[PDB]
Amino acid sequence: GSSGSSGKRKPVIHGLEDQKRIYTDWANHYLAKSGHKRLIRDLQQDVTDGVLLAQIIQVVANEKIEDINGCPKNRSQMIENIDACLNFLAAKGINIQGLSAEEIRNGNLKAILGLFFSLSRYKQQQQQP
Repeated sequence: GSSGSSGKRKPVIHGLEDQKRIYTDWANHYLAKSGHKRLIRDLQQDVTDGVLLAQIIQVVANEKIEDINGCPKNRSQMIENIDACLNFLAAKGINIQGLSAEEIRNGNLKAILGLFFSLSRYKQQQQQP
């Protein structure tokens, strides 16, 4: 459950744990908009298979990733998923260096956060005539 309205804006910090949310909403938007009932409950558990993760990228980016397993079963299979997303983003001009598909699969905040921290960038600053 995520809220979204136009109220008062004040200076406040969003610790690592706090960020996990901010991003969740940023993504969920791309999911719901595309008629996606299901939502992102645990950002750390929303990018462990790469499935739900790509469901957003392919949207915000408006592209399809054929390098996506689709149905992860093995501990490694899931990797390919997240991996494909990382390589797909890099080509778009998103700095992925430093991340680690493995870390993301485990649910390491520091990781997941880093992903949604760079991804959003790609979109931001997008003004075409």
